[PDB]
Amino acid sequence: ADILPANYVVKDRWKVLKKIGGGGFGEIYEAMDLLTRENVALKVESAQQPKQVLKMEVAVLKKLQGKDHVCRFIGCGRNEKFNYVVMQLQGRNLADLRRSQPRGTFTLSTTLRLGKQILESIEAIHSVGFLHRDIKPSNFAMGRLPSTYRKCYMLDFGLARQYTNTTGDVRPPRNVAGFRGTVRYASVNAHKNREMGRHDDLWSLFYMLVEFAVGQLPWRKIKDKEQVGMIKEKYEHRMLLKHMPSEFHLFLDHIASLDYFTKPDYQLIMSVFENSMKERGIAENEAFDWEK
Ligand SMILES: COC(=O)c1cc(Nc2ncnc3[nH]ccc23)ccc1Br
Repeated sequence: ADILPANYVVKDRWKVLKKIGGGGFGEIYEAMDLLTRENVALKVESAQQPKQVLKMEVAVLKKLQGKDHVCRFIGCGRNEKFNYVVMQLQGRNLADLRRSQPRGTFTLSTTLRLGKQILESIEAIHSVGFLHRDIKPSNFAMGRLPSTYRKCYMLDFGLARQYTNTTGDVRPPRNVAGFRGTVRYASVNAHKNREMGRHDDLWSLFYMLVEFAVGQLPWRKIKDKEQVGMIKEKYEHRMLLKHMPSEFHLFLDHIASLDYFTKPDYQLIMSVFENSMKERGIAENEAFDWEK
């Protein structure tokens, strides 16, 4: 059963309309804001749940206000039954949009333009001293307004972790860290139980764009964490570039050379996407595949 029934009113302000998803770490609802009249997104987690992600969600979301590709923060609170975060509601997510494609693939035009936007998201979260650690298509969605439908947003921050400390320096990595995020888009370092860094969020971006353009990843059907890790360790990553723009070699070589300590060259990755667009006559004003 759902944590919240339909028509439930959170803090005499947010009326639950329907459940829109969730799964692991909690549930997400569409709610009507009775004070603003705006349809909002409401994230709730049981107060008797062992892992409490919503405190992190709020901290990162607050830090990212003013930045592009982030939901506006509406409110938050906690009671004896559940914890909640209220934020700007968006349109369809990228995993849903990709699955709705005829061949489950996007065009290089959509792939490259989403890549630019997701990369700007990653750069922004890293700029406030946090790692995302759960970069996947279902964590990104297009806007639902006429002024936002072409903009891509980073939806969740539950598995995020501060990599900087109080003084603005990079904190020492732990000798071991428990696996965080999706199994499909996790880097080989995450599979090895190593402390995740900025480069690991760029590995997830790399895998996601290959899946966008090709429609699948070699380890698509394998659910076992260890088995996927062995495939990724053994798999010659150059093979993933077979149907990708040629500048993607530069992207793969860059991330493969990084570690926890080294700041990524975000501009190098951006130039890969920009050159892959200009060399194909791809315009920034083009329509996305779902608009076709
Ligand atoms: C893992 O994420 C999902 O599966 C999922 C997430 C959302 N999340 C959102 N959907 C729409 N607007 C949102 N704002 C903040 C979060 C959010 C909605 C539906 C699914 Br189906």
